Amino acid sequence: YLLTQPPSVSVSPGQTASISCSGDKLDDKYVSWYYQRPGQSPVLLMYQDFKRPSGIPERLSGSKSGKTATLTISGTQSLDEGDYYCQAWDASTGVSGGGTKLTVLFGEGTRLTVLAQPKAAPSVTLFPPSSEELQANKATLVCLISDFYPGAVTVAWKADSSPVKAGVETTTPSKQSNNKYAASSYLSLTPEQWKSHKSYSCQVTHEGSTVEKTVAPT
Amino acid sequence: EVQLVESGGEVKQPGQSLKISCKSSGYNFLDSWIGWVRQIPGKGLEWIGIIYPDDSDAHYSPSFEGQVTMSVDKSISTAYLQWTTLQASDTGKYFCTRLYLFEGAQSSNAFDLWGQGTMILVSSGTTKGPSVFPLAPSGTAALGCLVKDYFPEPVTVSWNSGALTSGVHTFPAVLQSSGLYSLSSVVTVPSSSLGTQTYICNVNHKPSNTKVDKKVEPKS
Amino acid sequence: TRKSIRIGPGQAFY
Repeated sequence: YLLTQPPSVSVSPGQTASISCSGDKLDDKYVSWYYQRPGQSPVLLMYQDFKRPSGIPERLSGSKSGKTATLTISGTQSLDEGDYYCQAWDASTGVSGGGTKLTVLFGEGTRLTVLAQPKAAPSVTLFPPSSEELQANKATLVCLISDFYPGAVTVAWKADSSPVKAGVETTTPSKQSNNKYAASSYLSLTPEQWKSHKSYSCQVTHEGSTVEKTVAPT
Repeated sequence: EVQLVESGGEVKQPGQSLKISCKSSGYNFLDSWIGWVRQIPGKGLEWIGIIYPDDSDAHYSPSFEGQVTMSVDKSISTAYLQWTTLQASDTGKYFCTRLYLFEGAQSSNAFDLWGQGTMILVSSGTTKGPSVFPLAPSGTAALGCLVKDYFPEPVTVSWNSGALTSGVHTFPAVLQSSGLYSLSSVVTVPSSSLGTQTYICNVNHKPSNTKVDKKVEPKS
Repeated sequence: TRKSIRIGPGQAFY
């Protein structure tokens, strides 16, 4: 089987986040929970369904009902933001025999967002191909999305009116020295494509709302 | 202390072989199983296999059996995972870990100890310095530098030699489909002080020892 | 003994 987890979870500061983990065998398999900050290494949080390893605060608690196990964190804080993974095992003697096969499965994880500031709206700065790049037979559209809280965005490009999904590369969001979020998106085209279309647009969609910017050849 | 220490990050080519090291210390290296988990960053964690350093009984994840090999060398208390032949999928941050026997009342197991992770980038891109394009402007304005098609990371961008540190947002870089990178760095400045102040971005990419200076001029 | 791995409640290995 496999472990399923909410790709992301939000709790307001000082409040209780619950993070679930669903597996077809977890009705009878010890779960363990891990922490990971971007760049840093995984930390054991919880093992054997509920057992806090030493040095891990009482405010974190671990339970499992049915095929569902839950990580609970009370008293949440900025210091809790990161990913959290449930793990478990699986065995199976071979029918031909040849022993017992062990497997360690991990959930895919839950980015925990702690809502430390108010919902803010993306600043979008869209740039057109420069003379230099155009003179270099390349063309690049540069969508700068900055200052959104929280930290999710679907991005989209209109080639004139229709979406275009060729030559698109976006960055998974990143915090700032202010503490909102920031990502970039790019559309590659030929100096042809650019020249001929009436316009191109960058279409950011953040928290149930959408906002687009536009450019046309000089 | 109790710690696992791992080899440094490598940039390998598809089809090159590879072998990474996890040295162990603070406990009995042979009595606790060793683990190998992958971080396809932005993506999940991906377990690879376990081995018992005493006898080398292993258990490979059914996705690496055949493409990866785990070994141990006791005299230097070091655990190894190795490829005969790499491939772009084999990319990711490889963490080795230690499986702990929690001799509780009713006993259980889990990974309390972790190496810093070895980073493996599998790609054919060449080392290559970025081309550089003004992102010209049109109460505050945004100008910035397009830093295009370089491999591998990182470039470093400062502005006006290091005079301009305020308003500067240097975005993370994408990995475009070519297997190359681009990032941008925008400054936010006053409109009025545009014909006035001069704005030059500096883009160092040590891998190819490439420094570029680019004056960002308003268009018209 | 130092090699065993308990998957979960009731099932024991090595």
